[PDB]
Amino acid sequence: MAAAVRQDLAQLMNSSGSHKDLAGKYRQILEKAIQLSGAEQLEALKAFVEAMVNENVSLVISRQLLTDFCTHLPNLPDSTAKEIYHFTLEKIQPRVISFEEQVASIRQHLASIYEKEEDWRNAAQVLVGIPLE
Repeated sequence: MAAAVRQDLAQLMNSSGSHKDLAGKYRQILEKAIQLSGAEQLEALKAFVEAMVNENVSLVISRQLLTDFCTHLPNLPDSTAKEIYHFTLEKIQPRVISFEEQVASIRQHLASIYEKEEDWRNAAQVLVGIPLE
């Protein structure tokens, strides 16, 4: 069902309702993305992340749901968590000045999946990228 995710996210990109009307609808598609299974889940989340970083989707919507997105990936296995995390860190890279609270929390969960699987190199290199000071 990875064809009604790009459909529903597209129409809400330009609406005429308040933040409660739109942020409530967008988080309902996060349900449609996470509930998928196999290799069909893997592309529906990529549709969700590109819509948030989009310039046609407001900044009040982008910092609200990428917070909820970052805590829905500790649920999934280490094969899908690491796949989707690296997708979220190079679509937020074009505008890394805006979502630094997301870039901080996303890169921390990524370094834990690395170290777990005997990766003592790339876990560190991701924490270097976190713009602390």
